[PDB]
Amino acid sequence: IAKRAEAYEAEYRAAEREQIELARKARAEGNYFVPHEPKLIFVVRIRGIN
Amino acid sequence: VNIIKKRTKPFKRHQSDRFKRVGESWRKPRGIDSCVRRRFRGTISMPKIGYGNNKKTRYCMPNGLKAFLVRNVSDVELLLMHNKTYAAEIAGNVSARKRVEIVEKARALGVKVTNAGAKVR
Amino acid sequence: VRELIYKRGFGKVNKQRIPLSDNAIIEAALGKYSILSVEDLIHEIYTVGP
Amino acid sequence: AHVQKKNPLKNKAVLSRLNPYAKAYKANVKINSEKTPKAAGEKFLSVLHEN
RNA sequence: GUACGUGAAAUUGCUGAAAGGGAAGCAUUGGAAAUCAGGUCAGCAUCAGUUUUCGGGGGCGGAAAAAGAAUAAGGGAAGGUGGCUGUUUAUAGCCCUUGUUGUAAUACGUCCACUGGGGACUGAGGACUGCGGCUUGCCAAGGAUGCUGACAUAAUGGUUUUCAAUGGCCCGUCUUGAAACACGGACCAAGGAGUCUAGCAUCUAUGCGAGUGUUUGGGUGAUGAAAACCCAUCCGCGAAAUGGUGAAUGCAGGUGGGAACGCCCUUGUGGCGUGCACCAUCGACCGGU
RNA sequence: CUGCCGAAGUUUCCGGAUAGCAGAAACUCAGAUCAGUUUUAUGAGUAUGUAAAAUGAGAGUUUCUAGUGGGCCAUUUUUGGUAAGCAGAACUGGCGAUGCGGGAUGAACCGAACGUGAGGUUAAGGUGCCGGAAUGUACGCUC
RNA sequence: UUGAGAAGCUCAGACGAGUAGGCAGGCGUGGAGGUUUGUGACGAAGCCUUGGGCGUGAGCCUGGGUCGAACAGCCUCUAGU
Repeated sequence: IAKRAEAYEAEYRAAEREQIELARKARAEGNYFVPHEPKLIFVVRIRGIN
Repeated sequence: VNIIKKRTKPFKRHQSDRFKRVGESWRKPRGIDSCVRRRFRGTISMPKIGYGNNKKTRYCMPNGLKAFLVRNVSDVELLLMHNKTYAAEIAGNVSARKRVEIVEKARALGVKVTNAGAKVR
Repeated sequence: VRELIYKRGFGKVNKQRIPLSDNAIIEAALGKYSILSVEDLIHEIYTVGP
Repeated sequence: AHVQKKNPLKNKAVLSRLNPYAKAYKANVKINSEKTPKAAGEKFLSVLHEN
């Protein structure tokens, strides 16, 4: 479990760094890098049952 | 586990105060327009099972003992093993002579008596 | 995602709202999919795994 | 079992139970070390400061 | 004390206590006064749960903030300064671009399994199990303990009356989508409305079971004999149907699913055998079996 | 006296049955089917109907036995209109069986749906005083 | 570990308006059979009470007073409840 958690956290950091480098290179090149479209959504119900 | 009471007031019947012919004993209002039945603003409360008390402390006196009605000495000996759970309560129709026998025997068994001083003094 | 599962995370076990208080609860209910701990459950939700 | 729910985000002992990895995390890390390479395309700056 | 057992309520007089500025009753929370039961009530600490409120430190992100400052180029001018209304840094300066100081800082966004305080509420459970941490043990790790006080000639918890603040439309009946009308209600006590019986049906229980049902009657019953106990002959319903006749062809028939059981071996699964009830299927036998 | 479950509020045929909604009894079914839902595909006219992934939930029948068969209000489409009202449908909503916060007060407005409590935080509406909460901050308009 | 009134004990989660309707468990009253070595003139029943206690409730128990001859718990039966 410790090794899996270490792998997952390293994956999160690598993905965050990768997205930031990808944006920086496009900005330096003058090009546009679209981010990945989110796969996960969190939905909160704000209105009651009436 | 102290004795906790969810409520101390009784549940008086609606309009029992205005009319003497209407006793204070709780009666479920059957009128389909009874404002108190509908639980409007400021209305008096109605008995609910949620008002029920903790099963562990239910039926227990403030001292933590449950009252057990006792008619003669034989009932007192029945409380030999439950003196930390039960308190003897001498019946109203038990005469003065039997009360002194009940109280004295209860003292020997170490059993609390709820009304030990009645008709005995 | 991590704070929701740690603080407000409850699992449906035997149709019962059992809190995610131990890793064995998640392992017993999601070990068939190799989700052994809370961090594995967080990883599956966050990355939207299979 | 589990008479009371303890929050790992507040109870360190419960977090250690759930995650046998939090003891070695090191959240704060020098990543922008050495020098900061200002990376801003001149084309990008022109369109940004355009109109 | 015959206005005679017990002596309720409505209601009345009296005394006591209290309230009262065009209603009252009531509910909630406490105060006061009176009165009851008779361990109680506090302060702090260390923790657990929920929560609120202040800070500190540090990552990362964006124009890898924008500025800005300091310092080198060039450009432009003004809401024109010194100078002389007009002009171009001089005896004020400003704007634009670039370099530099730079990896500047800061703000904002985000993160810390980073951290320091203040406040409130809660303490369920009740030998030991478990998951963990530090090292047999110890622990903030499957729910509060520890250290003291004070006080019982009172505090707490009540109860009664009353006040304060807040809320509170008269009950039932009827009508309508719904109200409101409208009808009943001066007050109290006592009485006062789904009952017994015959039939039918359902369901449950009980006894027996191809049977079943003693109580028309008889026998019998000394202690209440209208009970209980016993049962000859009949009869009721059922066991045979169909419109006079009147039923295993075929383990009282095969196929599939199926309760339950058995044997197995990839053993679990799945295979094979047996297969109640019940339901679809081919089949019969009597005028339903 | 307390507790639990809990409608219909109306089709479809001649006041009755059928069905619907609610329960009970007895079955089979979890390598299964459902859904007041959305996608995908097919055609056909932004919608339609038909079929086949997402999400959720264990999903099915049989018997038999209660109660119900109204209305009111509102939106939208549409049919006509008329000094102007409105009149006629359809549509699903809200009430109806239901308290509570707010709207000074209220059958139809805004929130919200109910065991007994302690704490925390909000919705709608609010923060001069009555009245709990800023005689707050910033920019205007108005006599 | 004693916690088998198995009709008992224990663990866990969810839920809580409610008319018509459906279902369940309880409180109380007169009388009957059984039972409590039951209560009682040293005071039954009843009544009264700003006494106490129990139950969500129907209701129950008890102190004090008055009172003067009978009454109750439990299990079942019954109803002019």
